[PDB]
Amino acid sequence: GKFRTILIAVNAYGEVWEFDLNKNGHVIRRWKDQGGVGITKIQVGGGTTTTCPALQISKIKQNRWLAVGSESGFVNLYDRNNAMTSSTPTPVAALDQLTTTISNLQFSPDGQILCMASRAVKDALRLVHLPSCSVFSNWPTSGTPLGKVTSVAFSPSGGLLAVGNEQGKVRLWKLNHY
Amino acid sequence: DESDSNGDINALTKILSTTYNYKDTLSNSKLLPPKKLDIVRL
Amino acid sequence: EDEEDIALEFINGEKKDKLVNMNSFTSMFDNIQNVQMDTFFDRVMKVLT
Amino acid sequence: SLAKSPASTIQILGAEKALFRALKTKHDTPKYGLLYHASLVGQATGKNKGKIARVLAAKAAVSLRYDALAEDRDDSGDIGLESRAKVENRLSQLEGRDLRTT
Amino acid sequence: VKQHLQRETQLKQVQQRMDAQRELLKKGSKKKIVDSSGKISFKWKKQRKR
Amino acid sequence: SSLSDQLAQVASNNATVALDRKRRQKLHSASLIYNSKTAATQDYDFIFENASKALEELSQIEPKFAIFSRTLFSESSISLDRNVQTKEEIKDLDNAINAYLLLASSKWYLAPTLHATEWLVRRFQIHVKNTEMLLLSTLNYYQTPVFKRILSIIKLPPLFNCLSNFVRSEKPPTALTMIKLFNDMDFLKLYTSYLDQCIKHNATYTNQLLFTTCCFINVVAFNSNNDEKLNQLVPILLEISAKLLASKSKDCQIAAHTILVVFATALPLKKTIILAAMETILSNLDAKEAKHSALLTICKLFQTLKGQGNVDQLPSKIFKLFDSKFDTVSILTFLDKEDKPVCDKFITSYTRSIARYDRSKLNIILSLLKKIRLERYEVRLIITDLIYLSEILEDKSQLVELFEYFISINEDLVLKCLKSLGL
Amino acid sequence: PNPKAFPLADAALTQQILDVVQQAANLRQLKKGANEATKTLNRGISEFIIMAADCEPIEILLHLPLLCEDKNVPYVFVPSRVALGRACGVSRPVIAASITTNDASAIKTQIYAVKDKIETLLI
Repeated sequence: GKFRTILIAVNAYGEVWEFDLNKNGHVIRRWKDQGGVGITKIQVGGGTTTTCPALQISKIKQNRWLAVGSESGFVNLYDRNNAMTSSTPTPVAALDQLTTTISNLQFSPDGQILCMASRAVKDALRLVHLPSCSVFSNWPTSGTPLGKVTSVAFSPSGGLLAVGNEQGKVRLWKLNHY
Repeated sequence: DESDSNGDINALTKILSTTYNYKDTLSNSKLLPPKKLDIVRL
Repeated sequence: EDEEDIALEFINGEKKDKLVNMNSFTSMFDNIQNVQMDTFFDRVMKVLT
Repeated sequence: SLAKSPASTIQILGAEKALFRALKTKHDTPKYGLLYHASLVGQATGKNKGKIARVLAAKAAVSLRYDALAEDRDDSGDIGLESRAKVENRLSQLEGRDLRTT
Repeated sequence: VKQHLQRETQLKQVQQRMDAQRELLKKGSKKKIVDSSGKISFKWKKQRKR
Repeated sequence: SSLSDQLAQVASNNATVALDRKRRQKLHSASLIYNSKTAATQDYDFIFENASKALEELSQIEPKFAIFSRTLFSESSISLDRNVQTKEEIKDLDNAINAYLLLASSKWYLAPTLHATEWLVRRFQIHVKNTEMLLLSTLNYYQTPVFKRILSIIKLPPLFNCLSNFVRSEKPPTALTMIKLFNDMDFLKLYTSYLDQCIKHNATYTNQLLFTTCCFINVVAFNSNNDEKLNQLVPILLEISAKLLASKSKDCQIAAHTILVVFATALPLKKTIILAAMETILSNLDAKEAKHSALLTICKLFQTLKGQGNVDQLPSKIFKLFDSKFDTVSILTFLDKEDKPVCDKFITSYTRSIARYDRSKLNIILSLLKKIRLERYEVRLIITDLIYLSEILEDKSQLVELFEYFISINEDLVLKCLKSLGL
Repeated sequence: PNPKAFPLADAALTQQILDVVQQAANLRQLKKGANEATKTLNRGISEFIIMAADCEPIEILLHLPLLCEDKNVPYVFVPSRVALGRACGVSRPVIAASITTNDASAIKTQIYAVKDKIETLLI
């Protein structure tokens, strides 16, 4: 029955603050992302979070994967266990298959799949296997009616991935391993 | 000629003579193989 | 605790494996001249790792 | 001065004559100059000799400079040695790329 | 000396405009805008070339 | 079918019967060391006397050419023709050639060897009648002018179209082209036939083994895309692995170690396959370099092994055999080595087998745990097994110390296990 | 961190730089890499010079400030080469870069403000 919320905020330049919220807002820890000049989005995944919100305080876990998606198209993937304990960390991997501006970082509830998606051009989404930190290479091909993706949503249990593009349509895919 | 009637050496030969599928299936090991998705559009 | 939580612990305790990709072996065709095959095995191991 | 100059020069530094003639009459520039007799190029073969001349020239710029200015020198040729490793690798991989069909 | 320097600036302009044309040729996702005094210019979409 | 088709068929059959003076000049001119004009002038007597001398020096250097001197280089072997002896004799003589080529594949860096095979090539027309085995045996040599000459001479059988476009080039073929070659499959089948023959004659060596294993490695490399093709390429490389294991040469077993590690890391396999592989590797493990290499390979095999029960107890006979080959001292030495290759799943299955089987080397168990770092789930599994042994086996101070170690390090998971089962 | 580059910016001035260079390269008025900066400096077209204070070794661009001193052009360092790369808009570490001259840019005011800042620091 005891936990704590840690806000993790990110100024564009590449400086990441980490406040807690139980006690009124103090700066628990501050560090500099390696590189990442134009930084636009941040997400965490693997435990529980606002994308896989748990059910009861017994179901709350501690999160493992940190993603910093930055404007030129880059993603730096971070392992919490040693990023926090080094306090000037090193990226665990860099994903730059994408080429345009980064808009959506999300994870599957497990934290096994990192879904990244840009927003400046059609066909701009890819999924990444973790902890390999390797982009998948049989999806999505040139016959995937994606369109300009703007919102990335997994579902908690069923295993669906719903992706929503600009032309006004979401689309479903179901993953089988789930 | 033939007559069929401490570690051996023919274990591999025999087991590959038996099995018909090597990229395992029965598992569903609650883990996701790299570089290949099992995805169905809906 | 619960069975899905065990599975989550399984995923968490899983660690990453440096995979193989189609052109990660030519340097041995390069240094295949007169080197000891034990050293060759060492080479393949460290190319994987 | 020699480290003061950039890479493309150290590539082209010999055949400045043909270079300037090509420039002032719009033909196509030379490529080797003095670094011909470098042993690396001396095993390269043709268009490969050109590409290896280019890459070797760049690495030569790096090594030249580091030997030239560094306040604290080991005199052991470490940068040059690893550079030679680099260009050796680039060479043999380029060589292995054959251009025909099989 | 005076005609040196003026020929110099003229050639600078020629070279600058001609490299603008080269860039026009090379690669990317260009955009042509007619700036207010009536002068053409080109802007590239935000895109990291691989 | 076309008339010219059938006639081309007949020519391919009859390409060697020195029908006419012109075709005799051509055939007899095709040869290795000499240039064409001389290779047309000179005579059988010259060739043979020099060749017999070459056999003499080669038998001096390696004494097992002697029977070849007995038969393949007799004054009769001057007299005899090939193109009229009957088919039984032909299969006989081909068997003899295969023996000679197997042996001679090892010493190609010698002008005497060059001259001996020259006599063969101009007298028996090996460069048209036993090309498959000739090229295979010499294949590990492809930067050298000897491979140049031999390629240039020989009409290449359909399985070598790469070299066919390389016939009389200026520069040696490249490993990229050779890897295309081996990436073809039926050629691999032929190569495996060749290596089985070579192993069963037990005349293998460093250059050939290194080359061929690197080639298989790059085959699974370029095949890593379409898991199907691997789903059908598994057998070939596994049987060659086993047959290399069959040898008594530590080189062969560690080559098998290599090919296994690469194939296993390039495909997710079945636990049964993996454990059988480890079993045979161990069963023919003899040398100490082989010991070290096999340890690394087994560790990697388990670590890449993924599925339900990745930490199951090692089967009985397998476990006893493994302990017999590697008593615990070797294991602790490899572990406290500073390389630290991830081997925790192997460690854990080892410990579970020890507890379920031995029940005595618990202090070795705790030492291993104090020596290597583990992960939560298998820690829970080991603790659960220890709880079983506490509830069944008589209480042991070593078991108590194990629980104490867990209490010092991660008592709370122990508490969770107790609440799952017990007070 | 390297005691060899003398003028090294802060986080604020680093931010200002890396922004101006984004918009510059977005126009393609920026030239990349140490060799090309060297060319431009000798061309006398180099508006000014950014360097990366985390290139190993550092000499391989340490040479340039010689040219900069000689030709009276501003030069600054920024502390992260991967930053400078993903800023200027390529796929690699970029130890150096230089902004060129074009009065028809929509960015003259920014470029002079920044070079005012770097002059302020350097002097």
